[PDB]
Amino acid sequence: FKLVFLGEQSVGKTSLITRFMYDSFDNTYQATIGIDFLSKTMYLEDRTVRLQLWDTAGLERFRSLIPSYIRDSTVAVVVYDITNVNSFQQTTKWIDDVRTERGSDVIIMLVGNKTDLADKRQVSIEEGERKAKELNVMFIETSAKAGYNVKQLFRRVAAAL
Amino acid sequence: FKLVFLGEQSVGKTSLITRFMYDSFDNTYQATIGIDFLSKTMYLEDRTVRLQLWDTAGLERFRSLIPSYIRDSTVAVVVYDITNVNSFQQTTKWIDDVRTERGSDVIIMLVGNKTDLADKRQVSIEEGERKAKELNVMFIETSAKAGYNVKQLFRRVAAAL
Amino acid sequence: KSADHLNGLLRETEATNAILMEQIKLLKSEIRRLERNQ
Amino acid sequence: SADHLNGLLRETEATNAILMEQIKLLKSEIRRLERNQ
Ligand SMILES: Nc1nc2c(ncn2[C@@H]2O[C@H](COP(=O)(O)OP(=O)(O)OP(=O)(O)O)[C@@H](O)[C@H]2O)c(=O)[nH]1
Ligand SMILES: Nc1nc2c(ncn2[C@@H]2O[C@H](COP(=O)(O)OP(=O)(O)OP(=O)(O)O)[C@@H](O)[C@H]2O)c(=O)[nH]1
Ligand SMILES: [Mg+2]
Ligand SMILES: [Mg+2]
Repeated sequence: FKLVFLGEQSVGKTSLITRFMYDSFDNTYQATIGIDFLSKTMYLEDRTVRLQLWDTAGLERFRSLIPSYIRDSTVAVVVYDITNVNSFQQTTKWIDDVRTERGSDVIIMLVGNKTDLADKRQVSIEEGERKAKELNVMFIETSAKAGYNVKQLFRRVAAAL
Repeated sequence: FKLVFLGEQSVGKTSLITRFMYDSFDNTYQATIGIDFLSKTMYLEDRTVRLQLWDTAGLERFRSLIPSYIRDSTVAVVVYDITNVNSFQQTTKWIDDVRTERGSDVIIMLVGNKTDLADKRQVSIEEGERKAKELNVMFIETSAKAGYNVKQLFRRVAAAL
Repeated sequence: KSADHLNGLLRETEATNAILMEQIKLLKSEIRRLERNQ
Repeated sequence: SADHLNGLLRETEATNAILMEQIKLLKSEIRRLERNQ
């Protein structure tokens, strides 16, 4: 059972995976190179599930590999930064790329990360909820720093398999 | 059926594999980084065989991986340069490293490369033949540039499986 | 009858095996690239 | 013959392991070069 994390640079893809796998957080930013791999059989929701996690690079040099993995993964998590308008606009790109490899044969989740920065917010919740229904995919806002809705995220994905 | 090429820097490991896989040769030197992988289907003596080839780095930074692969490979080719005395002395190192991972449960071949440079020779054939019997391993001199004894090499290794 | 799930799964371990070597090649040339502009 | 499927699968997973190890080493080597830039 495979998942792939897509999105612009420094939105919090690497961070959301850490908050989930190890329940930790690091303020120090490190750009993901290539495609890191993490796996944990999280016995999620009154039953057992094995999850493969592919952490893609928001970095532009290391994107050639991505399409090949989208084709291999049964689920896609598209992440944006609510304090960054561009990273939100670009979520259209990443969903297009996914529709191209799997069409409707895929589960997709839009994620508005960094809710703990509500002060510096540029994207509203309505714009996010609207866009999600627009492209017919699930939606949820999270904070990897605060641990908010990070478990909720994976729990909802396992409930749609 | 797996093989691993060990030896000092620029002895001709990468070159011996090329002369065999593609029957070509390149004068331009490129240091092997990490562990390149090549595989090709050789039909020998009434049945078609399969060879995995691990090209290790003579480079010192990229050696941490080596031990893990020696453990995985059923055959080891230790290569030295006959116009370089040091690279010949160091073949003792590489055989020790192999005995450590597999003891006598491994086929080992010592190789004296660059015979086309007989003018600039520093190591004699006797020193090589002597050392081989000394450490109880096979021996053969070759030239990757000239194509000399390169097929002979792999043919003798397949005959000891 | 279970000698069946052994194939579909083996081919997945070989599929993931393929993409690994692809990423490895890309990384290696990236290293060679950085070393040149040194 | 459902036997040779295991010994071989574990080999494809053994080779799979060492690949990811080499990948990690390469990535940090990249990060290292970028620092001394
Ligand atoms: N305040 C706040 N900061 C966050 C949050 N999530 C991530 N960050 C920070 O934002 C930066 C995001 O870095 P990454 O987690 O690597 O994000 P990324 O999308 O994987 O970036 P790449 O790996 O280059 O593609 C890091 O410095 C984090 O510390 C969050 O929920 N709240
Ligand atoms: N004259 C002559 N030159 C050779 C021969 N074999 C290799 N060379 C040259 O010697 C150098 C050896 O380079 P490599 O083949 O990469 O040797 P290596 O052991 O793999 O070095 P690393 O990959 O860094 O570990 C190259 O420049 C070759 O062109 C040979 O048989 N005769
Ligand atoms: Mg990332
Ligand atoms: Mg080499």
